[PDB]
Amino acid sequence: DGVGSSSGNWHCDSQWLGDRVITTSTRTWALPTYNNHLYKQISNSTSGGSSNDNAYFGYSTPWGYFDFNRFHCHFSPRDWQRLINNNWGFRPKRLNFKLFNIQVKEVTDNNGVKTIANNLTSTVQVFTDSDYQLPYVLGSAHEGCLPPFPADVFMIPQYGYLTLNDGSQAVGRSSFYCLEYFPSQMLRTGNNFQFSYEFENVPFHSSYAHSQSLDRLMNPLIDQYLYYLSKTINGSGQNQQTLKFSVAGPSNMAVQGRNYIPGPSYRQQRVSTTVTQNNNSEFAWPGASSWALNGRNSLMNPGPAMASHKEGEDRFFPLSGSLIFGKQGTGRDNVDADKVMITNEEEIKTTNPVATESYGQVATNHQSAQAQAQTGWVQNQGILPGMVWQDRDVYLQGPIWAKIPHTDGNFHPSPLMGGFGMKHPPPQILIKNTPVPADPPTAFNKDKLNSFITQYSTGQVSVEIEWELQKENSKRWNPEIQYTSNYYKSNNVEFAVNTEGVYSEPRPIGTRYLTRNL
Amino acid sequence: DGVGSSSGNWHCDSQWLGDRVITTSTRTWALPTYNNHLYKQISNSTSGGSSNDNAYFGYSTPWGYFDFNRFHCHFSPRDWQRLINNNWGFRPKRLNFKLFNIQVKEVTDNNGVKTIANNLTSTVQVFTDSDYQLPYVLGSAHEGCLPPFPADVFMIPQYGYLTLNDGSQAVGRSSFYCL
Amino acid sequence: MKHPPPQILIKNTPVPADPPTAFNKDKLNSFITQYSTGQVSVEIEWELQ
Amino acid sequence: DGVGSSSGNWHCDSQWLGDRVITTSTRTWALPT
Amino acid sequence: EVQLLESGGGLVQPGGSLRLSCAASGFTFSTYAMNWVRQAPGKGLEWVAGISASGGSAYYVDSVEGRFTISRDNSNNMLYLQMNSLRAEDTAVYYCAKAVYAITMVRGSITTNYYHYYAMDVWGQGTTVTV
Amino acid sequence: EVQLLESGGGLVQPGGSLRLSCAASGFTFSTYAMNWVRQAPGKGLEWVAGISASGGSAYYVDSVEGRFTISRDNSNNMLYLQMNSLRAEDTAVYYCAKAVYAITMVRGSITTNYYHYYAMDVWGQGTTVTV
Amino acid sequence: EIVLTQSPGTLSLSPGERATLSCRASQGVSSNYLAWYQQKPGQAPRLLIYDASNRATGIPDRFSGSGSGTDFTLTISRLEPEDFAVYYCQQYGSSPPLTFGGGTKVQI
Amino acid sequence: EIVLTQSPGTLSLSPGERATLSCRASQGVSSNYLAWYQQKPGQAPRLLIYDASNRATGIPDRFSGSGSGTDFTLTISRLEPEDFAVYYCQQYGSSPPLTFGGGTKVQI
Repeated sequence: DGVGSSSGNWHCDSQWLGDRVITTSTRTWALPTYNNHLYKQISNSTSGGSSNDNAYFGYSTPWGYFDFNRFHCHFSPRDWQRLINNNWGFRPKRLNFKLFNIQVKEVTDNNGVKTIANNLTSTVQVFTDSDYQLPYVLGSAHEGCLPPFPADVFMIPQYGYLTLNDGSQAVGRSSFYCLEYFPSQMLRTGNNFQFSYEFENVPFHSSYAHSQSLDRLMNPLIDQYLYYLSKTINGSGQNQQTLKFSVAGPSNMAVQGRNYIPGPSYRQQRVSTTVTQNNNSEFAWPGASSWALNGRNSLMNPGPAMASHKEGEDRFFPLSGSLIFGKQGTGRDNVDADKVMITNEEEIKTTNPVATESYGQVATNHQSAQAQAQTGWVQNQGILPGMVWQDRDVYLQGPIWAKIPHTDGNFHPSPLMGGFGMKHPPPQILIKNTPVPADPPTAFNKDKLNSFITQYSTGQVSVEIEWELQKENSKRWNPEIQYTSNYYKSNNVEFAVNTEGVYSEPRPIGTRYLTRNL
Repeated sequence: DGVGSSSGNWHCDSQWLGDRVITTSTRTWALPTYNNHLYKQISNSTSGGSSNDNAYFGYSTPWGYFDFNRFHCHFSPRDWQRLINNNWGFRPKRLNFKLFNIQVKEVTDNNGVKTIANNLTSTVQVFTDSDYQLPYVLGSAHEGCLPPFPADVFMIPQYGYLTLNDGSQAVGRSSFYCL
Repeated sequence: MKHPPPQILIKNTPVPADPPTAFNKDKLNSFITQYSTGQVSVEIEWELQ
Repeated sequence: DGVGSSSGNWHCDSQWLGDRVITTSTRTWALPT
Repeated sequence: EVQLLESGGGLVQPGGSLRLSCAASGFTFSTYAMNWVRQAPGKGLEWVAGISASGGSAYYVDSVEGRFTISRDNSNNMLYLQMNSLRAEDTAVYYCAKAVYAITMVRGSITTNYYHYYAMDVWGQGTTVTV
Repeated sequence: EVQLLESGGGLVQPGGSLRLSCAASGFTFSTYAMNWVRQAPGKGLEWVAGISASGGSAYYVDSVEGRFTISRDNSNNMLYLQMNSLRAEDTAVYYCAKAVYAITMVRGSITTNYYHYYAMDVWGQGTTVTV
Repeated sequence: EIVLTQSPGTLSLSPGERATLSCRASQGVSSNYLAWYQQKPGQAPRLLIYDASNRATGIPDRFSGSGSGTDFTLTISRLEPEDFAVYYCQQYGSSPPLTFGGGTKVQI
Repeated sequence: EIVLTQSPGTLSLSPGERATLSCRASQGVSSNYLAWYQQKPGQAPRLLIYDASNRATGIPDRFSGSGSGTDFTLTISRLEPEDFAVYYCQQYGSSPPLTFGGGTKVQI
């Protein structure tokens, strides 16, 4: 519209209306020029890592992309509390996205001292991939989100993708994408950008913990009309074989017939946060649960959703079983345990098997007069008819949605790191500075121009999500567990800035506080 | 509307009509960047005072606020005389507030000599707290008013607030606000 | 007054200085030095006795 | 129209419709004196 | 010129508490983070404690954690080190540390926030503590 | 100051394999293209091999093609030249060399991409290989 | 605590010769933020280079520095007599504790 | 491989005299991109001029260069004693192999 006019206003709010919540967040972003306007082939050799499990082939692009795929992008900590204490479930419905107040800057550096000026005629390009034609990187739990704290100014991350590799080489089946090959909207400083998106129908994420367990569903006062085999021998001595049967009843609850059984399991190794209880050897990689694809090993991480530990043992955690978040200020490599926050899934132990335990036992032979009954341990158990389970929890720090891979078949496509699986997720939003070449020579040359005016852009983004709520209906008489702050005094308020202006999130906050019957 | 067009005109006047007076005042303001765009926890320890009667906990914000809460913001001394010699009472009724002719400046300092230029694309943000959701500091008799004399150019003061403290520490009942 | 004249809050929108050319997850700590200026008008109707 | 407004958008596409194809290409150019 | 002058060190028995004071001039003390560096005889220098310019955040070395307290007074431009439960190993020379950068810096067009811990530009002379 | 230090050269029989290594410091190594230059006794200099800053593009003189493999490690600041099937005329001094342009350069208001091969600004001392 | 090791220990080279010092980090040093200090006998240590290449104010122009990742170098060109001393590398790039390198000595 | 030939071979001139060297290319050299190197006995070669006229950092100001197309010149004005050495021209303007000129010697 105009240079001296603003193309949008700041909106950060929550609106709680009945069965729905609407979040809106505005942030300030900065987009650099990436790769100095080049597409580049990258590989593990351009990086230098040699291991087969780590080999890759791909491209880096000049483009950036917006990532709002974490819950703290949309919820303040008070909003999250207000969500999780009152609601049995929630799920996303609609999305509104705006890009406005674009400013392109020119950087000049004569002697190590940068001068910055407005370039009023430069453009930024933006498009959404609404046909899902690009590789989709928003579901890999990458950094670069809109920051949780609204006053922080964030950097737009660089878009890059991988294709098929063999070692560090490509194959004929490998795909290369030019993002210039898509139509996009060009924005000078007066222009703004928007689009809206409709989420596809997904289940409500369950945000409750079961107050009843899968093996206790019986009436404790009454017998079954079913019999179980109680005794195979009369007593000591030879030739004592017999068949004795008893009613399964309140006093022996382990043997009662049950309609539903616990969900599937893939065993994780158990580690203690008391390190002297751990073994004196390196087993982080060697003891890991893994899966193999085309000759390469991937860690099973976080893997199938399983109870983190047994009742009363909170010092143990599955090795690659749980999502692990870092504290504010924590470094990149080889930090101590007090630097990280380890989530635990204990609320699902009512229906989901424990991650560090066997699923159970099966018979391994035919017993006989000459052979004793033998059993063996089930270390991994696929879906059986009659299993029920809970998916993994979502966190304030965690991801919201993933893209379901496009395949012939999938089973229960809920993303393993947690959240809502979608065949058509929120589309990727791509952005770049339009290159402005430096002065060309005065005689024609056929080469592409390699010399550009140094630029970066900045602006505002607003994202608005309508969320559908499932309100708690409970008849429970006694009071629930609620997420709460602690009154006791401290140097800092939690979920606030400190004396240096640094916002931090001191803990992970899951969604499961209220209870339901099983 | 436009760069080369003005978004408002100067109004300083009093209008004495019967049983009512209407004051209007225009001033010129300057807003710096406070805290270099940071929220910061402050306390009596960040200040250094040790006494129990003086202990506090709170925050400073990047924002400024407008303060017209003194009578000389609205009345010239002749107006005030004209008010107090003829009237048994008075009280406020309506308020109109305008913010216009915004100019954002860029400061460059190569060797101790400041250069100042227009930045035509920069914005200022403004809102009123009309639901009274922020801590309210306009009633503490602080400095930073619109100045009594219309030709003076004034500095917008920095917004900051206090919450519950124990000594210099906070408690779980303490509130933090992001504007 | 239980509902006095409301507080009027104002700030300069931060304009970051040039970011680095490789992605970094930190918040940007470097900004273009700015200040703003302008006019304010306030009009009050007063009832007289 | 205006300094701060853009006079066009980027179009690179192909559209295959029956008996016809429509190509569109956008590039960035530089003209010296 | 920036000057860091420390006093209050000396010999004392083990298990005792010794308080070290430091005096700084020629710069705005409030805007600069401060460090304490200790060097044992015939050994490399060891970083002991770090204090934020505000004073809100204080950091200590793993070995002396829980026995040493570091505090600063902005008004009096004084930096203090409190020592409790002294040990034979603790006997070393303690030098005042001044950070190279201020929490905010102006360089031409740009204003920068430096709230982390940075290389130490200016040093005091050192004051010996013997346990 | 930029320093190129090469080691691993020496005498060996014909037909043998010799892996020549080079250690660099003083500059960001992954942003520069590297070269191997060869001078036989009493004769001028002969450019042998050169390698892209990324490592994905590696070129050779016509004579040594297929016999020599140039490679680099951006983490270790190391340039490698490994030889196979050495000959009477491969005997010479072998130099490390660094291109004068980084792949991207900032001058004034302009940022420039340099991905070609450029004049060699810095040299190593040379290490003799006798066949 | 992530560790700095100085490869050369108690080094002796003749005056007027180029001196190269290397400090090795176990883990990557965040956004550079390494520092070289010089200490002389019975004398308070002195800042030379902060970050990677950045030279302190009152420092001779013959001192240089460079490094990235886990590998850092302090270079002394046109060596002189006052340059005989013990040298150190400091890592401030992570969260504290700030840890010095082990120390390295340059003889005559 | 496109060839560089140096016009003067084993040239000798008295000190203090202008020295003019000529490197001739069989093929045009793309966007200049020629380089002059100096080598001294038992000493690693040294960059003088890169591209056409562009002088390296630590180089005396008396060294000059120019050329276009197939003809390039290295000029030494106010000749001095250290300037006795073998000189080379390098062509990087094409795709590799980079090829040096044959070499040229400047005597006393």
